[PDB]
Amino acid sequence: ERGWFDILDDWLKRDRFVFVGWSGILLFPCAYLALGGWLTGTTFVTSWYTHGLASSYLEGCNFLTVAVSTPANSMGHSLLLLWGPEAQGDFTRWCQLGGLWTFIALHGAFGLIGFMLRQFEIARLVGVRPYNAIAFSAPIAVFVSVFLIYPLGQSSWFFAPSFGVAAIFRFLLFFQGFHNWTLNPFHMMGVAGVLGGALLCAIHGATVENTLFQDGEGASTFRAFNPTQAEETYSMVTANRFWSQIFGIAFSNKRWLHFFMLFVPVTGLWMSAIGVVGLALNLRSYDFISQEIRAAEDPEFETFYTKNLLLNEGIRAWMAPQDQPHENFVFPEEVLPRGNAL
Amino acid sequence: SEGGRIPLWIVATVAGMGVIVIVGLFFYGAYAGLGSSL
Amino acid sequence: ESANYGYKFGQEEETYNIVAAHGYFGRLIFQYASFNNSRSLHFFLAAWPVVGVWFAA
Amino acid sequence: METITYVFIFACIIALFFFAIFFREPPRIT
Amino acid sequence: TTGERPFSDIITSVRYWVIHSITIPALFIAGWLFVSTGLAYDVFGTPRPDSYYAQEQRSIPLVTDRFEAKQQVETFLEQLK
Amino acid sequence: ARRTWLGDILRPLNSEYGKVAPGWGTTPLMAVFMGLFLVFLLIILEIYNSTLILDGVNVSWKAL
Amino acid sequence: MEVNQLGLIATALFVLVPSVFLIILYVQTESQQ
Amino acid sequence: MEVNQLGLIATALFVLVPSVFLIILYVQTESQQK
Amino acid sequence: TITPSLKGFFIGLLSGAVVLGLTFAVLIAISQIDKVQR
Amino acid sequence: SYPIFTVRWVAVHTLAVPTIFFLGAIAAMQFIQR
Amino acid sequence: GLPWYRVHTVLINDPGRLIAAHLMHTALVAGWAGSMALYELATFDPSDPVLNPMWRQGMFVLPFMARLGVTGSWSGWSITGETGIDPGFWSFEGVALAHIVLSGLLFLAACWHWVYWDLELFRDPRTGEPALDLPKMFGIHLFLAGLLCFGFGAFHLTGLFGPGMWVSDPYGLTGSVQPVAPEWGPDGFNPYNPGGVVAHHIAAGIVGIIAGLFHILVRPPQRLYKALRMGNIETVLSSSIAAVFFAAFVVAGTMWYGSATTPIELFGPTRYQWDSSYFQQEINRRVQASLASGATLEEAWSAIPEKLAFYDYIGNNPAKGGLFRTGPMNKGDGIAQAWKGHAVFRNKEGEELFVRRMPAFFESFPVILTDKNGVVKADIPFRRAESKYSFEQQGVTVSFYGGELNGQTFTDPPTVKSYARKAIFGEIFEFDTETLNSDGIFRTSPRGWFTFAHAVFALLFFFGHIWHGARTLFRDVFSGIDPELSPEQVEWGFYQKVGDVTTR
Amino acid sequence: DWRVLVVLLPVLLAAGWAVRNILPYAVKQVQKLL
Amino acid sequence: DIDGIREPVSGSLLYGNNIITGAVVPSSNAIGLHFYPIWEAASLDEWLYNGGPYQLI
Amino acid sequence: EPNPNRQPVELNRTSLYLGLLLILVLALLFSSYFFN
Ligand code: CLA
Ligand code: CLA
Ligand code: CLA
Ligand SMILES: CC(C)=CCC/C(C)=C/CC/C(C)=C/CC/C(C)=C/CC/C(C)=C/CC/C(C)=C/CC/C(C)=C/CC/C(C)=C/CC/C(C)=C/CC1=CC(=O)C(C)=C(C)C1=O
Ligand SMILES: CCCCCCCCCCCCCCCC(=O)OC[C@H](COP(=O)(O)OC[C@@H](O)CO)OC(=O)CCCCCCCCCCCCCCC
Ligand SMILES: CC1=C(/C=C/C(C)=C/C=C/C(C)=C/C=C/C=C(C)/C=C/C=C(C)/C=C/C2=C(C)CCCC2(C)C)C(C)(C)CCC1
Ligand SMILES: CC1=C(/C=C/C(C)=C/C=C/C(C)=C/C=C/C=C(C)/C=C/C=C(C)/C=C/C2=C(C)CCCC2(C)C)C(C)(C)CCC1
Ligand SMILES: CCCCCCCCCCCCO[C@@H]1O[C@H](CO)[C@@H](O[C@H]2O[C@H](CO)[C@@H](O)[C@H](O)[C@H]2O)[C@H](O)[C@H]1O
Ligand SMILES: CCCCCCCS[C@@H]1O[C@H](CO)[C@@H](O)[C@H](O)[C@H]1O
Ligand SMILES: [Ca+2]
Ligand SMILES: [Fe+2]
Ligand SMILES: [Mg+2]
Repeated sequence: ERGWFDILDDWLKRDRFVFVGWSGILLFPCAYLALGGWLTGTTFVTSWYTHGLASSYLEGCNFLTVAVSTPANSMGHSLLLLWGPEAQGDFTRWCQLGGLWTFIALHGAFGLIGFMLRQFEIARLVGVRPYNAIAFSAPIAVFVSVFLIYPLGQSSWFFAPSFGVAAIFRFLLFFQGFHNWTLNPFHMMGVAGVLGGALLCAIHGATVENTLFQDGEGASTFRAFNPTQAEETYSMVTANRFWSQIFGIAFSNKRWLHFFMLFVPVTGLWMSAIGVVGLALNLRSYDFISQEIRAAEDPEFETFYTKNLLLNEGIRAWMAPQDQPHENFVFPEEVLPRGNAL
Repeated sequence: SEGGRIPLWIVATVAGMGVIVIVGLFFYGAYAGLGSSL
Repeated sequence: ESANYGYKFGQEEETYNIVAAHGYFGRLIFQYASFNNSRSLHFFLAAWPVVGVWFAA
Repeated sequence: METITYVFIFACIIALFFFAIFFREPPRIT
Repeated sequence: TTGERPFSDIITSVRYWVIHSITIPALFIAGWLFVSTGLAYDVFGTPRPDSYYAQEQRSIPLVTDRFEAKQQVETFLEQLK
Repeated sequence: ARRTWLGDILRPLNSEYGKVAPGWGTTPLMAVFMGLFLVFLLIILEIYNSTLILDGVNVSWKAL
Repeated sequence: MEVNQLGLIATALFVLVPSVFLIILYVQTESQQ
Repeated sequence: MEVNQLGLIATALFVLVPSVFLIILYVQTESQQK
Repeated sequence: TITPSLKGFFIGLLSGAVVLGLTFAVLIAISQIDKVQR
Repeated sequence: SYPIFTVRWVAVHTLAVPTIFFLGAIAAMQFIQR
Repeated sequence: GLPWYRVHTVLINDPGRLIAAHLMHTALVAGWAGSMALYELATFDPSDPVLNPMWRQGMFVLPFMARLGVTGSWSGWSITGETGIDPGFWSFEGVALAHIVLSGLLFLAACWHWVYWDLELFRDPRTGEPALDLPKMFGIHLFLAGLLCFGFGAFHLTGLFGPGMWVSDPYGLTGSVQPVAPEWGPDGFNPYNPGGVVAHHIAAGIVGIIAGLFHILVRPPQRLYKALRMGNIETVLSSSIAAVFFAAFVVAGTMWYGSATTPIELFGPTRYQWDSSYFQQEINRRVQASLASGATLEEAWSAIPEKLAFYDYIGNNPAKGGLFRTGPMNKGDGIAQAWKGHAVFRNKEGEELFVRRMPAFFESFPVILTDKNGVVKADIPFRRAESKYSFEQQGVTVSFYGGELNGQTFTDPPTVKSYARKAIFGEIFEFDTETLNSDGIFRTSPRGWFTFAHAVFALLFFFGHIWHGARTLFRDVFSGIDPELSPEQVEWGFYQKVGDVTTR
Repeated sequence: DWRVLVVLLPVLLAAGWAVRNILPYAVKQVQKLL
Repeated sequence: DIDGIREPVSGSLLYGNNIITGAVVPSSNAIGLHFYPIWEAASLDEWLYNGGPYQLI
Repeated sequence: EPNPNRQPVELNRTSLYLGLLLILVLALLFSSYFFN
């Protein structure tokens, strides 16, 4: 049977400069639209009616302060389809209501699905094991938990991260002040995975480059390697002795070593994702009850834990009126928490 | 027509200088008009 | 059995096929975004986090 | 109670370091 | 190789540069005019420097209803005199 | 293997391992039901979301 | 300090049950030929 | 009832520690060849 | 009753059918013109 | 010898064409005064 | 030998011992439900369904028994407050006991199937190899699922032969188990219409019967069989896990937003009812209707049911807890005893003032009082030296209407500030904090815990689907790639179509 | 709206100028693939 | 007394810290950048009050 | 009637050390939150 399906399959899987595949039907429009929405919004679109903020190059923002901001809190979790009941097909209103944010987030989610299908598709055609796709589950867990589950647990899309540099920084600080997110053991595991992964990246790369075999005569050692050679280009035996004597332990199995490099950052990102699912519900690691009972009763008891909560209380009181304009917070000067003099 | 006429190093040099021109214009704008704080 | 027993400490021959990896990863993006020289690939792995952390410091 | 727990766990880790370094499986070339 | 013409071949060819010495500046100028005619403001609904606030108000025209949001913006836009 | 009264009764039900229909079989019909199911999920999603609003369908506790 | 007192047995079983699992598997591997 | 709270962990370790010792010894006996 | 949003729902359905339809139409066409050699 | 209109040609221009238009729009913004 | 993370693969080709393992898992899950129900019955206080309902007590499986009609105990009480009832055998205790007995029967069955693993039924009659005809098994199991689905909706929920399900008014005041008729019109797809729940199970069950018959009688197309590896049991694991995490996300969402199957009297209020002052608006409407009908302020508020006031309190908001604040909500703010009544604040001019309520985002919140127009008129200052709005300067007093403080007025600043601090939480209640040694810090309800566990499990099971899907489609390279992989298959140009050697 | 024509006109003249310079080879590429 | 204002901060396990809240606390702001070895203190009790251990570590 | 699907299980010494380190470190991390 060589019908139209098989002929289409032939054309999608041609060896061209940019491979396409069946997955490309999903991947390329969604990725291109998510990127184009972000460039269109950060260049031309305001956040005046949703946030009270300028947020485009047109308005005078720079690369650090442009964003595609989230919709107004009054939109709830509306899909904000262009043809939906809020914008009613009006492209200009849709931009002013925050429709580009759901546009980017949803096309981005489906584009990420498409990229992982592409990793599966190409791996099956070339005949490799699909571990690259498996590792990519970690960026997807992060994107889905932070950009979709988290606002879905909260009151509206407004509290999702906005798509911009400084807007993401605001997201970090909001998470410290309101959620005490540095205290969360699921974030801690995420930190260990990301920093541990950076560590492994550097130490593996440096170790290889400094246990090279002399396989050529030039002082530039890059030329002395051939992709089809059968021999290892560096000495695992010398690498093993160096690290055993420097650090006490060393890798001896090169397959274990490279599985471990996959395992560590991937597991870290997955752990951070679980913690953010908790924060969707305000299920925080905010306090240690034993510390609060002692400190309530003993005004001489002070730890770095109690010092940081005072900082969180400052963040909340000082940023909430501007950061949550729909709430209409009016905090007179006299109620604002402040230390001496400052 | 046939690829090869214009040497690549001149292509690279002209394209590079256009990049510098357009990025310098953006930094100029940080101090004038909108977004300049003035 | 664990695939890790398929590598033996000190063996002379490489334990994976870099040409297959490059053929997969070159098609994922495009051919020239992929390394086929293990030495320069590993130099890149060393350089990127080290330079970034120098800037952080 | 809780102080004893924290220090006990810590002390086990330092013991584990000792055996992992000095009583490791020896790497053997072939 | 995958059969397409090499990029270094194309971008050093006179014919490429005959074509793109026109198409590139023409797009650039189209983008400039999109802003300079003021069309960008009206397509996307972005305030001009004189239309964030009315002359004496200092409150944001914040959207507060879901299904009448479109009409709320239009009302805010009238009140700009 | 061990035969049992109940296994003999159930034997026909585990006897066609590997038996397929030629070619594409009923795949196009399956595709039609999948498409209908996708529109169905979209309808109930957007009702819950208040993106699709229907007469007499009040998406609220106030519907008891 | 008024800590949760179940914290002690919770920590103790958290260490002991998976650690014991690993020790059983390891020792019976050594005892094989 | 106002029982001693340490009775729980005392009883749990009393059961678990010598039980685990026996299980270790048994399982490594079974896996010795033949 | 056809509410405005139910009308909007049908417009969304038709638009997506048109987009998917043209996409596969063009793709099937091109695959028939530029076949692989076996 | 080579074709002119390939998939690669389309992918290049779906990115390159809007990029240049946007650079011209942003260049103009540098002369807007309040 | 096998690595520790693969020990269970010995069942892949052993259907009898697979059934045994699946029987043992089922025995464990049933035994958990029985033992969880007994624990909850030993700790549940039935004596106050108004201010101490099950969801204040950390009850997790009790609401699930009540949802489908189990409401009474053999000791004579019911969760709706009745005494002297006879629930028959299907009390909370009878349900727990039945699950315990089922657990033990399934344990014995698991032993039989483990020992007698080599049954002729599991062998292919042509080859004698172990083999399961998964496409036909699917139609048999789907057919049984359709019958069960249909009978659940047609007989249990309608009350035709069964008790029905829990239903209530929009404010969660008068819930009970009632027979429910199906809703066949478009409102049947309204999540808050219990009638749609009945219609769904009748209709989907019929569809499941029909589709089950189809999958019993029609073999899979050769093209789908090869593409989905329908001879490989691991393909069923991969798609089953996908269906399961789909379902888990849905039950997490409907628990968090609310629906006819997650009533507030069983799981507590939703966070969104606090965000939109859902209960506060109903309270105010009833007080208007009384004031309009000539009653005094004290009669209007005293007519508000305590159960309705208790819903208008942030301590019952499931978005106020913490991950390691364990136990029932009663362990936090205490066991609620009585509505204190509605606090009305006035300044020295006699203007009524209103306390700004705490949004769920804030662990703490300042105390700020406005007039009807949202103008700040009083607050509790942090820096005193330039205070202008202090309660002392503004002559703030508080009067109570309804509840136990009905008719009283307080004027001393310390007492007035005390009640204003409580008023940021909504209605004000008296709590017993001694019985459980409550610590005064908010915990989440079973609605919050259910949602968290199931969103987390749904996300993890997504990884399971990816992993087992990958093992199904790449079984041939699980141990490594072909040692004789030709460089030409992976270098560019040699083949026109990637991975197709016939297109050199 | 005249600004729409002012903006598209530089793009439209660019499309027709590249078509002049490429149509001999474009027709030749389409002919070869037939 | 990290900030030199006679307001001591508790950092150790035996004084009410767990693993997450505990610290060795920086030396006092009254010392600034002055070198503070054990032998510059009148006693160990003084050295500990002023955060001597931080410098040594 | 011996079942043919049985297989020996292994945990090598390095895996024991890695496993024990993971469990001890997880305990050291989570214990503070258990005591609260
Ligand atoms: C090809 C991949 C792809 C995918 C997966 C998506 C996905 C999406 N788009 Mg995007 N989009 C795409 C390409 C894609 N788009 C392209 C190429 C363009 C340029 C035109 C756009 C421009 C665009 C805009 C302007 C918007 C979206 C929006 C969306 C979202 C809502 C879509 C929807 O409800 O349609 C529903 C339609 C279908 C599911 C089609 C299925 C048809 C069925 C299967 C067949 C049966 C139909 C039948 C024949 C018709 C009966 C009709 C009759 C009863 C009247 C969704 C995330 C919306 C959004 O982002 O909201 C913020 C939105 O406003 N898209
Ligand atoms: C869906 C599962 C589920 C849910 C939602 C509930 C919900 C509830 N339970 Mg129940 N329970 C369950 C299953 C569940 N239970 C099971 C399986 C058991 C048997 C153990 C119990 C036994 C039980 C008892 C004995 C009690 C409850 C109680 C409660 C209530 C308080 C919960 C609480 O404080 O948790 C606190 C939650 C946490 C502290 C979260 C733990 C986070 C874990 C430890 C993180 C682990 C991380 C891991 C190590 C990292 C791995 C990393 C690695 C992969 C690299 C709440 C209504 C209490 C109650 O009020 O009864 C009236 C009560 O006394 N439950
Ligand atoms: C219906 C669910 C289901 C079933 C019948 C299976 C079955 C299997 N899995 Mg899959 N898997 C699942 C879901 C399932 N899995 C999910 C949700 C995930 C993502 C977390 C995975 C991720 C996964 C991986 C990465 C691997 C498997 C592997 C396997 C195979 C060997 C497992 C083994 O020996 O573990 C032995 C496990 C132990 C001896 C101890 C595990 C202890 C855990 C971590 C903590 C304790 C859990 C607790 C007791 C129960 C919690 C219940 C929970 C639902 C609340 C077996 C075919 C393996 C395989 O493919 O082999 C070739 C393999 O590598 N699975
Ligand atoms: C209406 C519509 C659109 C319909 C479409 C339907 C359809 C059929 C479309 C097809 C037609 C088509 C193609 C349209 C195109 C549209 C279009 C242009 C879409 C574009 C979408 C888009 C721009 C996506 C952007 C994606 C993106 C940003 C990619 C970035 C890639 C990037 C930055 C890569 C650099 C990173 C890099 C080099 C990393 C290497 C470092 C690293 C450690 C490697 C490790 C490593 C490497 C090895 O190398 C080997 C060896 C080994 C050992 C090894 O360790
Ligand atoms: C030349 C300028 C380099 C400045 C920074 C240093 C980068 C290289 C050091 C990384 C250390 C990693 C650990 C050792 C890893 C290790 O062992 O390296 C080994 C690797 C190969 O060594 P060879 O012996 O083959 O060659 C080096 C000499 O021996 C001369 O041949 O060294 C190099 O490649 C040197 C490259 C110099 C040229 C690099 C220029 C990079 C500049 C790029 C611009 C960055 C700007 C970013 C702005 C955001
Ligand atoms: C949204 C939307 C859409 C779409 C659109 C699109 C698709 C767009 C695209 C767009 C685009 C696509 C754009 C682009 C742009 C670009 C740019 C703007 C760039 C710039 C650059 C630069 C500036 C650079 C810089 C640099 C760097 C970065 C580094 C190197 C050096 C230098 C300095 C050069 C539609 C219609 C569908 C619908 C509606 C909505
Ligand atoms: C034999 C017999 C019997 C008996 C039976 C019985 C007695 C049973 C019981 C059973 C039971 C009594 C069971 C139980 C079970 C349980 C379970 C199965 C559990 C599990 C758990 C879990 C799994 C958990 C987990 C966790 C933790 C711990 C922490 C947090 C997180 C989580 C949740 C994960 C009778 C007489 C009937 C008759 C016949 C014979
Ligand atoms: C409270 C927490 C406790 C957690 C409980 C943990 C239970 C784990 C049980 C592990 C059991 C391992 O099971 C054990 O496997 C080994 C091999 O691996 C089997 O051993 C078998 O293979 C070996 C290997 O050559 C042969 O030499 C041997 O003669 C044969 O019997 C044992 O017969 C069985 O006892
Ligand atoms: C100054 C103390 C008395 C003034 C009234 C205080 C607010 S009311 C008070 O709040 C307590 C929680 O803080 C509850 O436990 C208690 O039941 C309730 O009476
Ligand atoms: Ca001016
Ligand atoms: Fe490497
Ligand atoms: Mg400027």
